[PDB]
Order: sequence, then structure tokens, then C-alpha cells
Amino acid sequence: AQYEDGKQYTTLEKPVAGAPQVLEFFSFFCPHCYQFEEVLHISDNVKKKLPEGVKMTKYHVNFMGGDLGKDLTQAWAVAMALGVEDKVTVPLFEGVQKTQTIRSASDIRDVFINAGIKGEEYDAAWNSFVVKSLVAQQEKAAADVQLRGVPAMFVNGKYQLNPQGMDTSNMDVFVQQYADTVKYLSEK
Repeated sequence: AQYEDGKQYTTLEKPVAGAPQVLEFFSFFCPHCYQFEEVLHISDNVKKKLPEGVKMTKYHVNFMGGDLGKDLTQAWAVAMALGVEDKVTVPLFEGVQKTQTIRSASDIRDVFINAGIKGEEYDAAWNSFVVKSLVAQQEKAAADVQLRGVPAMFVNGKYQLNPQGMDTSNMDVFVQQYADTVKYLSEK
């Protein structure tokens, strides 16, 4: 076929019930994730091709960057609760990987303050049980697919994007193939 299991995607032999329709995993420590966000705008281009009525979910993971990696998953939970994903994503990536000015929870917090979230609001969200369960969700979703690598996308709890089997000569052509593959899997 044009789209084949093991080529543009793999199938989970252990499918995950009740999973979000389009589920994406990343880490601010993850170099390809930086590319996916900054250079390729994958999430965005997938959205532009998804049928509407489809919701898009993105979660952070713990298994990179030890202690700070976990701080980052809590901070992303804060970003999700406050609805400010789009204001912190870029400065978090660049603070971790480009300028390397993020070294502690306090530096993560500085990024949010600078992005305009109030101190009081950030620390209250940081310490809230709504953020604790949001952290719990992120971990559970990753756990459910025995996730050992990022970036990673799952569709309908049963297909996993396989970007290694797509062309990388052309950045734009890669993205479209990637997004079309999500759409195909979506309609499957």
C-alpha cells in the first residue's frame, strides 16, 4: 500500500482504551522536539489537516533531564491549567537548549513571570491539586504506551507515528508527509 504498518507508522500490539485522539509527547530537553516546535511546527501543521471535531493533546515527559525534567513536567501542567502553553513553549525550549539559562525550578518560574503570568498565580497553580492530577495524567498517558522515546505521537490509542520512515531531504515535505500520515490514521 502507500501507507504501511511499520513504514510511516507502527501499531501498538497493546492498544490503549479511552486515549486522546491525537496524543503528542515531548521534552524540553529533547533536541528533535526543539526542531519539531521551532523549525517544523509539526503540532500546528497536523492541526491544520485534522478533520474538525478532533482535539489535540500534548504532554511533557520525565525521563530526560532528571530532577529538572520532572520540574518541567509540573511546569507544563501549570502551563496547561492556566492556558498559557503558547507563551512559554518557545522560551522554555530556548532556555533549556539554546541559552542554557534554565537550571532550577526558579529559572523555569522566571520564564513564566517574563511571559506575563503573575507570581502569585504561578505559585498557586504550581502547588495546586489540579496541577498534581494534571501531572498524574501526563505520566499515566506515557506509562500506558511504555514510552521510552520522544518526540512521539499516538493516534486514537493505537497508532504511533514513525518519522524515521519519511523523507528528510526537504523539511517542508517531511512535515506534510507527517501531517497527512496523522490524517490517514485519524480516518482509519
